[PDB]
Amino acid sequence: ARIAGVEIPRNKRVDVALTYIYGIGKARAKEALEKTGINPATRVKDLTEAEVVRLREYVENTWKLEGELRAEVAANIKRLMDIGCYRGLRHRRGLPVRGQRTRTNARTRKGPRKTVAG
Amino acid sequence: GIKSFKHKGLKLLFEKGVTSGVPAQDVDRINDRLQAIDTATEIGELNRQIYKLHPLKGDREGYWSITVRANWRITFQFINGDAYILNYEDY
Amino acid sequence: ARRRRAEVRQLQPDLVYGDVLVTAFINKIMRDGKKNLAARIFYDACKIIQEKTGQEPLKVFKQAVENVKPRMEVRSRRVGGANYQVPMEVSPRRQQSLALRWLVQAANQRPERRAAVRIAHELMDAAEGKGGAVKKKEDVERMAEANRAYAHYRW
Amino acid sequence: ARKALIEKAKRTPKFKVRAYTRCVRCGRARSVYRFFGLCRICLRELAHKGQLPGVRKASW
Amino acid sequence: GNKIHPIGFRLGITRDWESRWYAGKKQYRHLLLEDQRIRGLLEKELYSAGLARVDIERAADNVAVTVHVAKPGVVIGRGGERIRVLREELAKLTGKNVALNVQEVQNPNLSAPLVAQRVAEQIERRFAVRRAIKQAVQRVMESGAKGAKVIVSGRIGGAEQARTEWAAQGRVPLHTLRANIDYGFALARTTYGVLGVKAYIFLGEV
Amino acid sequence: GKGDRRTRRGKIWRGTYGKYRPRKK
RNA sequence: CAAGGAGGUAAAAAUGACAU
RNA sequence: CGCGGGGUGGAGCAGCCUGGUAGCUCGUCGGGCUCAUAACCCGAAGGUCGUCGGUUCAAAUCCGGCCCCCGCAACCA
RNA sequence: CCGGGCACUCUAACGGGACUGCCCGCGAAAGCGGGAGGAAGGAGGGGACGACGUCUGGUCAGCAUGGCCCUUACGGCCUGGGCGACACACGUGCUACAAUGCCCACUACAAAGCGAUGCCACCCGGCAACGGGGAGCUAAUCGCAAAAAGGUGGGCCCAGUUCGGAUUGGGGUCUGCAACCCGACCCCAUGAAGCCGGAAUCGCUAGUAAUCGCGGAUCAGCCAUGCCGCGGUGAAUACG
Ligand SMILES: [Mg+2]
Ligand SMILES: [Mg+2]
Ligand SMILES: [Mg+2]
Ligand SMILES: [Mg+2]
Ligand SMILES: [Mg+2]
Ligand SMILES: [Mg+2]
Ligand SMILES: [Mg+2]
Ligand SMILES: [Mg+2]
Ligand SMILES: [Mg+2]
Ligand SMILES: [Mg+2]
Ligand SMILES: [Mg+2]
Ligand SMILES: [Mg+2]
Ligand SMILES: [Mg+2]
Ligand SMILES: [Mg+2]
Ligand SMILES: [Zn+2]
Repeated sequence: ARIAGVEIPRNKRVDVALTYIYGIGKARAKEALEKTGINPATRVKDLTEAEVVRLREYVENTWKLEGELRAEVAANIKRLMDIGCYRGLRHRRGLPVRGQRTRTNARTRKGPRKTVAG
Repeated sequence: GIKSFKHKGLKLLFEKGVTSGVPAQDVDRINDRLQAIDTATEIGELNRQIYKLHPLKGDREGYWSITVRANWRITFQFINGDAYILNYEDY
Repeated sequence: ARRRRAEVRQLQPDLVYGDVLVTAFINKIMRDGKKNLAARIFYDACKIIQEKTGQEPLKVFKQAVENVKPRMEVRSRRVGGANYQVPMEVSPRRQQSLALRWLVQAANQRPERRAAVRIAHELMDAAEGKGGAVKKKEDVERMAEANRAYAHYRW
Repeated sequence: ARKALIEKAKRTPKFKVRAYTRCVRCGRARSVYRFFGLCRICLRELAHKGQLPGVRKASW
Repeated sequence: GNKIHPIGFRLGITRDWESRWYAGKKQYRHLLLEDQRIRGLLEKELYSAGLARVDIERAADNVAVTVHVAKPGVVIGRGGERIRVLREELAKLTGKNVALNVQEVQNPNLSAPLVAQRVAEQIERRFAVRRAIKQAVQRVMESGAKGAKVIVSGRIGGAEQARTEWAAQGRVPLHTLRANIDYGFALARTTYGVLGVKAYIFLGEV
Repeated sequence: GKGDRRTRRGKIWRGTYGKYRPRKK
């Protein structure tokens, strides 16, 4: 069911199916279905349409999620555009933000190795 | 022209005149050698008898070695009128 | 230089069976030193044997080992920078070890989901002479078969 | 910087976190045991001397 | 080479301590520093006595200090000085019961610290070291010893080349625990550097 | 998941406690 | 029982370093 | 200056004729092996196809103009 | 827990206990093989212990020290920066790629050590880190700690997935004068690479390898996945 921006997860437990949304994770998941009052271990296969409506209405509202909060997150990094701080430059150069070790490692932001040789 | 240092003491003696990285009695010695390696336009100029010049062998191939005093050497790579990796080391 | 001929290690007999063999098999099942999980899996699979066949697992397991026994194996030896492969006989100690090892390995090679059903099935297949371990056994005997040429180098 | 540096180690004023341990027999700042007030080097010396009450070789 | 200090190697069985007091934390550190400063202050103005040991015992403000010496010539009869303010100058940073005793080490030729110290004096007298070693060993061996061994290392007789002079008569088993082996050491200060003298003295045990 | 800060197992490994591993009872 | 006199002989594997 | 052939990674060579894929050995760069160097093993990168135009949907390739390189020819007086 | 008792367990202090002494066989002897003998054996299992010497090994940055040099400075104080930099290369590791596995709940079983300028029971606020209280403990008394792998129950169902946790946004806490450069945790959201590793290369022969957690030093805090220890479960194989 097209809950937020997504619909994908069929026969696979609503507490888990919920996770498949940028903004839900695991904590907001069971938090949303206990506050909406729905059984977590259900089929996800389009069960009681009412439960699905209530779920959708609560989840999609309340807190920001999916493409909207991706925009906000990207905009929070755009904050350090202008004449920003040190943390912005780390987002500029493509290097780790939290001042860690970059002599080795840091491949998750630098990307795969390039090898200079000399 | 000297272009890069590997030894910090050597680096400081030639750049700032900081002598506290080398032996005190080898200050003048090391200086005249470095200036010679700086002025040298080819390895053939670093050939005075008092230098005992020679290229190194094995893994140190591509390097050269003039003699300061006793068992002490200034090693470097000379290429296209310039020396690189100026080191001060045991024989 | 093996001054001592390294005496054969002896085991503790299991529960309910008294085997001088089953525990050796449970040991191969054992990973990270968890004999509890290891023994459980085997006895679990023993319960599984009872279902698909009306046979006592003490024979099903016994015969399976007997069918996955290498009569002769290939041995790489001397002269020519160790160039030859003399087909040697296999000691009862080594047939023992290879049988159980190949069983467990082939068992975890199977596409099944639970460790017990893999063990049970691989044992039933091996008892018949069908298991992937039996493949391994028959394969090792092919190698030993093709090298009868310089077998007379022996030793 | 060694003599004026074993001065500060006992001087200990100005912010409580700027104060640090320091071997007394030597002037070592590293591996200084709080129990003896000595570096691992000095401690070994005196332990072999016998000048360390109760301190004895460990074999087990 | 690499060999463990034959004193520390015993400590428990054979060869007892040299500073025998008990304390828990918050006290050990302070009392050990004071203890060591006593050893440091004594060694200075008491070297002419040549002290084999400096035993120390405590019992809450009691601080007993036993100074072993070959010849206690620097004590000189009660109020003849060399003890009065001398054993009283300790309590200028202590203020506790400065009970200073003096022992008479009978044979100095059987006291390892004294042997090595006599040798180290001779190095600074510009003596021939190899001959000095030989004599000192025999001198120790002459006074009833079961085994002896003296070692001077480095810069022997000046001359640019660190050497190591070696001599040892009788029996010196360092590996054995029931050993009763006395170990001494001394720094010889020379106008050309510093060299160390080891001295091993051995007697029976069981 | 010895390195995940959202498990009783990762909280053990890290040492610290929390929501995913309460200080007993 | 204890050996002398006879004959087939390893491979594919090179180099050397920085004052006496 | 008269004919014929040729310019393609750092080196030497294919691929052109039957337009749409540029491939080979060496070298270079990374990693192994060894105390170390060579040899050896694993793994990479690297080419405006001489140049200026033309044809074509598309040019290393087909057509012209120059520019070098190599080879033949230059005889009868 | 009390009365009372201390024979069991434990605590730590000295002792007893095998020396192939006893039997068979081999041998000239040393010794070897085998057997009842007992908890134990033919150095029982581990430590501490490292010959003469070798490497012009290491170490003047722990310390001592010869010689050279520096002295309105090569010394001294301070604030700030830096040792944490990153196109890359190597070592030692930690965490994984999952179902003999992961998550949640319940429920057991250790040793060795550390603490009243601290360890902090039990309550109270808090999703939690943690904060307020506040008892006991100069500690085989009180506290750090519930050991964890295990067991029971339940849920995922093999798909980069409830595997995996990197990276990044946001919100907090604690130490600290202060954590931007550079601290550790906590909570929400992101959820990357990895589906088991080329040429090569390492460790271990019995409580061992493998796997699991615990303690301590340094320490205001901590970049510790390190080092030094503790015990839990516990293989495989050795022809040669
Ligand atoms: Mg950094
Ligand atoms: Mg310190
Ligand atoms: Mg050659
Ligand atoms: Mg290469
Ligand atoms: Mg090579
Ligand atoms: Mg004519
Ligand atoms: Mg003609
Ligand atoms: Mg011994
Ligand atoms: Mg040297
Ligand atoms: Mg010094
Ligand atoms: Mg560093
Ligand atoms: Mg992928
Ligand atoms: Mg998979
Ligand atoms: Mg071994
Ligand atoms: Zn010190």
